[PDB]
Amino acid sequence: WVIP
Amino acid sequence: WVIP
Amino acid sequence: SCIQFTRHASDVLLNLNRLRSRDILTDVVIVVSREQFRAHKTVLMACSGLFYSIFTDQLKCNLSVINLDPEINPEGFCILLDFMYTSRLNLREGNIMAVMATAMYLQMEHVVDTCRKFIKAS
Amino acid sequence: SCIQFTRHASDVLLNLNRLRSRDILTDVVIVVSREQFRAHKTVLMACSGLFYSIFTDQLKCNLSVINLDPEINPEGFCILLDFMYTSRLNLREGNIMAVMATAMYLQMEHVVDTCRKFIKAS
Ligand SMILES: O=C1Cc2cc(Nc3cc(Cl)ncc3Cl)ccc2N1
Ligand SMILES: O=C1Cc2cc(Nc3cc(Cl)ncc3Cl)ccc2N1
Ligand SMILES: [Cl-]
Ligand SMILES: [Cl-]
Repeated sequence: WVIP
Repeated sequence: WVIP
Repeated sequence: SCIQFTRHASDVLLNLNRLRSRDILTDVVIVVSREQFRAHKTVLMACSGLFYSIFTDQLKCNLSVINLDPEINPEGFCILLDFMYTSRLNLREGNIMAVMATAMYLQMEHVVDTCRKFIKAS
Repeated sequence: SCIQFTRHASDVLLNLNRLRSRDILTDVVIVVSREQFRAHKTVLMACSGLFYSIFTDQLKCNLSVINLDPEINPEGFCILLDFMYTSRLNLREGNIMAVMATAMYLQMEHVVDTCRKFIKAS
């Protein structure tokens, strides 16, 4: 999971 | 396009 | 010896979401309490262990309406349906419990994993 | 303020390809000369300008069989159908002309672009  |  | 187009899967998902927003080729209605959600069976199956089981069933594969368990929160479902079609999860303090419970029911293991991690941190 | 799961789109496409290999929820047959190819209309639309036009047409959207132009080579189509479901293009010296011509007909602009680049180099 990432910060888009 | 890339070499997978 | 194939070549690969990096953005292809993302572009396919973006177009499937555009079809969903325009209600094109949607073939099922998911009923969550009073709320109704139109979707593509194949996308639901690709994202959820529960929908995979439902639509591989010889009788259920032909249903145009699927009613979820009355304990399922429509907002939690809506957040998860948006994630299925975009890869983006709108996880907030006020919805995390409803999102985790809905992801557990829908069998969306990666969403369950991030919810457990975010709860543990707080 | 969403979070994003990097592998989600690729995982969705992988599962849609698994459904295709097992002939699950396929809703159309594409006829190319004597050859028949089963697929999901939504995946075809998401990948091809031609299938997007066909299946948004109020009459054609309901057809279970689509016949392609007799000039279309079944092998070129097969390579392109595999690319739609995997992001991987089996581009070879012996098939590049048939692949480019089929991609132009199907309106798959990124495939047309790589074929033109590979031809130019040789
Ligand atoms: O967390 C999850 C997500 C998920 C998706 C699917 N859907 C498929 C799986 C296979 Cl192997 N082939 C085809 C499909 Cl559509 C099943 C279980 C789960 N669990
Ligand atoms: O090279 C290409 C690939 C492609 C795909 C689609 N399919 C869509 C486009 C839009 Cl805007 N919304 C939904 C869909 Cl399914 C149309 C044209 C082209 N050209
Ligand atoms: Cl997931
Ligand atoms: Cl393309």
